[PDB]
Amino acid sequence: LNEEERLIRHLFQEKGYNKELRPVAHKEESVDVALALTLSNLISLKEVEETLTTNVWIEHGWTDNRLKWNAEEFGNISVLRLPPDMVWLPEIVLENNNDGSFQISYSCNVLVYHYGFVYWLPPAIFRSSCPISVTYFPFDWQNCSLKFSSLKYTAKEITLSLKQDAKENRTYPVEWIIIDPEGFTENGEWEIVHRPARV
Amino acid sequence: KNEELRLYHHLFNNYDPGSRPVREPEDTVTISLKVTLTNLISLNEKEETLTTSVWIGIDWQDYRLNYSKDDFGGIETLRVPSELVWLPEIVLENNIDGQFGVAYDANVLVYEGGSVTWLPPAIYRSVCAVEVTYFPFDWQNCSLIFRSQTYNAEEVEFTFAVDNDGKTINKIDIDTEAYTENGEWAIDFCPGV
Amino acid sequence: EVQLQESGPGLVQPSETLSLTCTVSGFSLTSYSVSWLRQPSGKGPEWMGRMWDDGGTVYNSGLKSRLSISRDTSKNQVFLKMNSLQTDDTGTYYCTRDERIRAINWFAYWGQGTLVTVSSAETTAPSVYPLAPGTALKSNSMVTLGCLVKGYFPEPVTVTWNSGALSSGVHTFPAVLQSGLYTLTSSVTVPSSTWPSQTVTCNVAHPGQQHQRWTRKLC
Amino acid sequence: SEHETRLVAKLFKDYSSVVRPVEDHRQVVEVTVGLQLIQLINVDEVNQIVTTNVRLKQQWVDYNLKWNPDDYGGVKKIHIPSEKIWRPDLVLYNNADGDFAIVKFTKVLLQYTGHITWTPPAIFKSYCEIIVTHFPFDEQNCSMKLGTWTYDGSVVAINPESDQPDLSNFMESGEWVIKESRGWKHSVTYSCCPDTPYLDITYHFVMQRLPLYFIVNVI
Amino acid sequence: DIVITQSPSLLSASVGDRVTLTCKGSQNIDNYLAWYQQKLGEAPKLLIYKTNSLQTGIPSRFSGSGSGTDYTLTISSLHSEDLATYYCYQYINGYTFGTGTKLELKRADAAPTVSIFPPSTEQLATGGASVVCLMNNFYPRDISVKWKIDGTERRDGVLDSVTDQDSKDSTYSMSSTLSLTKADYESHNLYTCEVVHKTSSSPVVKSFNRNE
Amino acid sequence: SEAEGRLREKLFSGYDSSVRPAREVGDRVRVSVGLILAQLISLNEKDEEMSTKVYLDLEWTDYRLSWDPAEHDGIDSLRITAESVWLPDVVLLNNNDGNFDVALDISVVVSSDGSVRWQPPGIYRSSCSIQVTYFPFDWQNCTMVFSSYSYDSSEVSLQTGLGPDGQGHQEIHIHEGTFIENGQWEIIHKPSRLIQPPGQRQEVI
Ligand SMILES: *[C@@H]1O[C@H](CO)[C@@H](O[C@@H]2O[C@H](CO)[C@@H](O[C@@H]3O[C@H](CO[C@H]4O[C@H](CO)[C@@H](O)[C@H](O[C@H]5O[C@H](CO)[C@@H](O)[C@H](O)[C@@H]5O)[C@@H]4O)[C@@H](O)[C@H](O[C@H]4O[C@H](CO)[C@@H](O)[C@H](O)[C@@H]4O)[C@@H]3O)[C@H](O)[C@H]2NC(C)=O)[C@H](O)[C@H]1NC(C)=O
Ligand SMILES: *[C@@H]1O[C@H](CO)[C@@H](O[C@@H]2O[C@H](CO)[C@@H](O[C@@H]3O[C@H](CO[C@H]4O[C@H](CO)[C@@H](O)[C@H](O)[C@@H]4O)[C@@H](O)[C@H](O)[C@@H]3O)[C@H](O)[C@H]2NC(C)=O)[C@H](O)[C@H]1NC(C)=O
Ligand SMILES: *[C@@H]1O[C@H](CO)[C@@H](O[C@@H]2O[C@H](CO)[C@@H](O)[C@H](O)[C@H]2NC(C)=O)[C@H](O)[C@H]1NC(C)=O
Ligand SMILES: *[C@@H]1O[C@H](CO)[C@@H](O)[C@H](O)[C@H]1NC(C)=O
Ligand SMILES: CC(=O)OCC[N+](C)(C)C
Repeated sequence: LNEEERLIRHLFQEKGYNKELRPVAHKEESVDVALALTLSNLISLKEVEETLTTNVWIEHGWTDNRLKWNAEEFGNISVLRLPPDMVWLPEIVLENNNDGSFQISYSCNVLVYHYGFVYWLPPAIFRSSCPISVTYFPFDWQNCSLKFSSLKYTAKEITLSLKQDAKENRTYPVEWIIIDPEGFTENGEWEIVHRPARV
Repeated sequence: KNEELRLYHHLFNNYDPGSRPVREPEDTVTISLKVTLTNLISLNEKEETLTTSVWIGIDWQDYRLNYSKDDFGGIETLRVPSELVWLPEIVLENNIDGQFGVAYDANVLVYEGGSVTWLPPAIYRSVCAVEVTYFPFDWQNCSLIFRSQTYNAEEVEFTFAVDNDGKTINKIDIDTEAYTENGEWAIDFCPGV
Repeated sequence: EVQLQESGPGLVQPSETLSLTCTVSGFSLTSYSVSWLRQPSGKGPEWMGRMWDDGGTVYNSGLKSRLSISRDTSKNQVFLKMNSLQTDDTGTYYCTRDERIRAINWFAYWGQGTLVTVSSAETTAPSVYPLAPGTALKSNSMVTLGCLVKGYFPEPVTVTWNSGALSSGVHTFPAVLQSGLYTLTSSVTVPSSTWPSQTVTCNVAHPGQQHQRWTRKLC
Repeated sequence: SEHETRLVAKLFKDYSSVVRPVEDHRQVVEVTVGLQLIQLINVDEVNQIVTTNVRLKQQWVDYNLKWNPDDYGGVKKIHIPSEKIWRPDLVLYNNADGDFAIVKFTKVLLQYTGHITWTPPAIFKSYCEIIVTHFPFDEQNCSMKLGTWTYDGSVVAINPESDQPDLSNFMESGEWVIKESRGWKHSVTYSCCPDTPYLDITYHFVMQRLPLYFIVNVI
Repeated sequence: DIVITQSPSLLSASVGDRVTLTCKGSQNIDNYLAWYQQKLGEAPKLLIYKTNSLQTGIPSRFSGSGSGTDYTLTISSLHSEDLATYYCYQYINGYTFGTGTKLELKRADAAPTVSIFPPSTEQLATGGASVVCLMNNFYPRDISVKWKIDGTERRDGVLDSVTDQDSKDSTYSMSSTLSLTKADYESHNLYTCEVVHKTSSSPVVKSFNRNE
Repeated sequence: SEAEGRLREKLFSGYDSSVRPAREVGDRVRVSVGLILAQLISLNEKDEEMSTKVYLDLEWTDYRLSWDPAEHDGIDSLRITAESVWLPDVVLLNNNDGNFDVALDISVVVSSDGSVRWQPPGIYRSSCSIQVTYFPFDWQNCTMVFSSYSYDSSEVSLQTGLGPDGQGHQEIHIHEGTFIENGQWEIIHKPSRLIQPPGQRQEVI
């Protein structure tokens, strides 16, 4: 008997999980969702269409206490991979998209950890609207942005926050776009000078 | 009551479109293929894409869909959505835009005696290497490759359709009531192998 | 709880059709598959076929033409019918309830099995010859003497010594088939002085035609 | 005439496409990945995007999809929709403007041993660093980094089918000649997931431009 | 299909002993091996499936092990209830059964009680002339019988059988017969039965000349 | 969140999203149509087509979705996936590419009194008669015609969205603090008008 199947049956069939309900004890409570963006490749910046196309990995993270389990009771399973359709999602979309592609491109598996944390790192190609300052072209610099928000939920329902990371046992917010040297490809035209993030 | 409903329920209440219409696994399904070219839409040499509109006449015997008109009030043909019957899944192998299948899921016609006929229309864009050596007086040997996407030669077997005179149509069929001549490319030969 | 019981004819003529009925108790045929196995005499068991829970059937490729399997879910019965019988079909037939894990099946419960013998020989009365030593090579208090039963058909045959006076000192070797008929031997241990004086007699009975004989010691 | 339907029903009665197809969760799913390149559709230098028609053969043993052929009249292979079974989530890391994962869910071939072969077609629009120095006599080295997105190397291991991509069905392009091809398996650690290295197979193709057209029309 | 062989064909062990029956296939069985116990006159009972999954209600002394093409069934302590025939079978590719391992309780060696009987007068009257040789209460079952007529060995018409272990002493009993016609019987005068058994370096011989 | 699930199950027990929420057979459904322009994406003279990114503001009363909050733990409003409730099939009649419907079916907001509010995002490419004369000093007067595709004026009554104070602010709403200003075109006037039928349908332009 595979322990993963028993764990999934316990979490979803036995517990009666409802993906349409927010993970809160009371309706007045908001779900804290932490977001990070790992830029894998700046595909292009088309000034004529005023469209920035970027390959990104969107790190969603939130706590869903309905998906907690004791690892020792299920064969030491510490992480479980589930279709995103099975679990409740914060439904975060690129607000400033240029083509109507609000949602992520690929619905990869969500990673759920035994302590209830639900983790999601889908890849997406986004074509956001980036107005172009042609003043100093060709020596110009462009201040593009990607604005992520939920449309199915509001500040009363979901609280957005930046990803926190830890060094020397001290936590700090990740207030910048993540660049991973293994996954990042240097674009041939554009050098990233700053890459901040703001809530 | 409508006799077509009785016929449909009789045929399809215990029918599985997943499995082939063979009594034993080692039997081959013989398919009669008849590609009817409606028009040569275009030949883009720059993209090396031949675009054509065709009707894919596919005929086969499905013993599970066998019926006699005497038992169902004289019905000689039943139109059924193609999703309900088993299909050989014939696709254009040498396409270039990724559209392997047909453009419209037309109904299949289940004739009496178990013969199933499908004649869907499809627009196909296919790879045709262009020899520009003798342009503009050139001729092009474009090719269309049809095969089952799923089954090998020991599961599904193709044969050419047979004309009313008994001659095999080992070529692309052209119907005078449907064929529209292309104003740029004339068609000289269309043999099938 | 779970029980299966095979029933059918113990003797069948060659080229006739064998029919076997597996009665079922403790479970419903709509949820458990019932397979048929046979064990030919002197060989290991072999799988003959299966009646699926969904009512379908599957047969051994070597026996597909000769076999038919059916079921009655109201009576909880599974029927096996086999034609073109031959001598090689002699053996013990079992019906088994099959367990499953996904698509894999294995035999979980067995029936007690029915012995089926395929032979044309008609029922025949046994001959009972006495056995006596050809030389007085011994005179101990424990000497073995016996009786030979030959020609009878079909099994079983029973042998006793002086009816209830046989005691535990009796051996009954298994019967052997020769020329289409059975042969059996039996022996008893008796004092060397007792068997020439006491009327030690082997009593043989054959239920095939309710035959009975008694043969005393002769030398 | 109904055994394949019975088999398909038995296999998927309680099959879960979410869990990995291993007997024990501590085991690693071994997936064999073979890229077959059918046609080099386009090499867009100005957008630095290479569009290729591929068949992404993936082979793995699904522990739960075994069956015994004798139970189903000797059926040794079946074709089933890929949406019903568990599949490796192979993602093209260097996707430029296409789909990350496979979207054409063709049928997979399942064998009685549990071996699944899936050969979905795809049009990969991968990113490639176009070197402009030696243009129009340039050789381009374009790669396809394919790997399981969510499963790490200790959970699902992908292995190349052969040291080189399958070019047996490759339609010869009129502008680029594949001078070399090779596939290398790598394990790398990403900042997302420091405790688990992730496996990928990077196929690479050294393609040489045919300069004749550019010689005539430009040079 | 995967051919299966068992070892030993016959195994002797005393009550309480650990026993390990071995089952070997011609191909990888992939742990899809099961063991079942069959007793004379009783319905076979499944012991183990998937090579180690104990059947519900089976005593815990039964355990299974194995991989690839070699598998074993272990009884940690042989009880008197466990004297039976054990079959391994495979259900991953067709259904194939082993020849079976018959397990008997170990017994002290004993020489057979050998006797010989010529065809009686009644048999000769009916034309039957089968000679018979008996070997009562011997162990182990390893035994051989030879018929010699006028000193020359004979094999035609010889048939024999051996009983199972006696429930009280576990010794075997064997009978052998030599069917002959009255003419063939009268053509010779000396008859002897030679019994070879492990308890002696020389065979035990019994003989007779002419009718008793 | 037990009370929310229970209330949702109560509301959708026996509900049918295909049937419009007319109480009596003659009752009309009044739908207030407002428009918020998020970005004037482009204007193309060659295709005579204006591409805009908008948020609709559709508001109506569905009597079937009313409830008393005091019996349901004080829940005074609910967010429900749009596919599960009845929606007016308001479409852009003058679209140029065949995309009548909205770009994303986000959840609607249902008030306890049965008021349903829906603000779906839409990417629209409407046909716009280009004033070719005064190029490049020309000004263009583009129109977006929203109407129910199926229901007649006797079944769904369209209305122009009111202002936040209830004023007849018949204008395209533009949040100047977040509106994505177009680099080539300046919006001067942005009114809205309800057009009455000449089986006929009302329109909001
Ligand atoms: C075109 O461009 C592509 C990429 O876009 C080029 O592909 C690269 O080709 C080279 C060879 O030309 C490859 O190098 C080989 O890689 C394999 C696999 O190595 C992996 O697995 C090993 C097994 O554990 C592991 O040791 C390796 O670790 C390496 O990396 C880490 C960190 O980066 C480092 O710490 C290690 O020291 C290693 O360097 C890695 O995970 C490897 O087996 C090969 O070794 C052979 O060659 C070396 C000497 O070159 C020799 O020492 C060995 O004994 C053995 O003979 C070799 O390293 C490289 O992996 C390919 N990369 C990709 C991304 O595909 C391609 O070459 C270009 N072609 C052109 C320009 O013509
Ligand atoms: C139009 O295009 C068609 C497709 O390209 C052409 O048909 C093909 O033409 C080539 C010409 O080289 C033939 O190739 C030759 O075939 C023969 C026959 O052998 C065949 O059988 C063996 C055994 O199965 C197999 O190995 C071969 O590949 C062939 O299938 C060989 O002897 C030669 O060596 C060589 O391969 C193709 O066979 C032929 N195919 C078909 C389906 O017709 C066609 O000729 C073109 N016509 C014009 C007018 O340009
Ligand atoms: C298909 O069905 C028809 C109709 O039943 C079969 O044709 C015959 O139909 C009559 C009905 O009057 C039956 O009595 C015959 O047994 C049928 N068979 C033959 C051979 O005459 C027909 O056989 C079926 N099969 C095919 C392949 O057409
Ligand atoms: C889980 O891991 C612990 C050690 O961390 C080990 O002792 C225990 O037996 C394991 N349990 C299971 C069910 O694998
Ligand atoms: C867990 C997960 O989704 O990882 C995806 C990112 N990757 C493959 C680069 C590590």
